[PDB]
Amino acid sequence: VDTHKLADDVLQLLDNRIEDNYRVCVILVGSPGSGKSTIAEELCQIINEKYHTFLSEHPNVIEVNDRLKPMVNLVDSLKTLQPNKVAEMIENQGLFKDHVEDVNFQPVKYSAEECTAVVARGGTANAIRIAADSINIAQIVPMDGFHLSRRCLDLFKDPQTAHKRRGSPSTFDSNNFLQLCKILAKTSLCKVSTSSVFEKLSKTFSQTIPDIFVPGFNHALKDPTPDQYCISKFTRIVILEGLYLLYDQENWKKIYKTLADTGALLVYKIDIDYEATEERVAKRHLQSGLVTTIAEGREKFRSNDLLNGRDIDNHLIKVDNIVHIRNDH
Ligand SMILES: [Hg+2]
Ligand SMILES: [Hg+2]
Ligand SMILES: [Hg+2]
Ligand SMILES: [Hg+2]
Repeated sequence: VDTHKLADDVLQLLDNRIEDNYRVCVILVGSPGSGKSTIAEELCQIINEKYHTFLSEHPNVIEVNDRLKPMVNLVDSLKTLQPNKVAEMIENQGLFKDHVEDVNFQPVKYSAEECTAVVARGGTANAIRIAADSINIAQIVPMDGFHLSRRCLDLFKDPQTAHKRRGSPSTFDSNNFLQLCKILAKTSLCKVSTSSVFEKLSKTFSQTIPDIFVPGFNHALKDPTPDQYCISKFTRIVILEGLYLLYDQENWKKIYKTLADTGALLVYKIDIDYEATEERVAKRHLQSGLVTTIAEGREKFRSNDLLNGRDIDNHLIKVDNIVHIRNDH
């Protein structure tokens, strides 16, 4: 895949929607070992570098507007987790014991300067937080930070599974990820003599957009960690990468439409080279200690449809704007 070409297409859409959308979103889907993480990172870096180069010769072009307007209310539609219930959750290690597997549990908010926390069935571990060369216009949102915590998985009606199948669609707080998408769509659909996309974006930043903090995944602690990625008023391009962003079940299915309805979405799905990916994933399992030999790793890859990508393909939502890309080496 030509990442510079991707960057060009992203900038083209942002420019086309400059007066209609505050930010553009990019969905990048791929099975384990497809390279979605790295592609997202490179795409992001390329865009920010181009912007920094632009600022070099347009030093004071940045302007923040809407100085006399109120902050966009992102979670007014959510019910407030009353103080008593907040304490209970915290007392219960930041979890909602009776809703860990409830995909219909609606996200709730509460005051955590003022900071608003938004949590769903995964509890505080997957909380989204909203506040009130240095300037980057692109940010990535890995789906990994929404992985349910290990302690959360211990509450599953069947603890044995969940852990054994950690990484399946049901082991992520899809409720809160969808909520992040609704928040992003709301910030995108806010009221927003040159042809330069960077010039246009530089003059249209808005003071009404709050900082949004999203969880990340700590590969060392084997659990999600708070505020690893910040999406601020300066973020005009959000690159979301993950396994289930185009999955046709439960809350995942609502992701595409939620972001597609902004009219500012680019969608990419990685088509893998089976052999190379099989080897890549087998090696990860070996390095991670999950298996004792590469052969055992290859076997797990072949027999687990969550690993070989068969599940993602079988459940790919039927839409006409998914651009399939290759990431061969
Ligand atoms: Hg995996
Ligand atoms: Hg759980
Ligand atoms: Hg808005
Ligand atoms: Hg920030």
